[PDB]
Amino acid sequence: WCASGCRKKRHGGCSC
Repeated sequence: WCASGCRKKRHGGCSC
């Protein structure tokens, strides 16, 4: 789960 339903990444962050 990421902010604003963003996409997860290998680094662990979220892509928006």
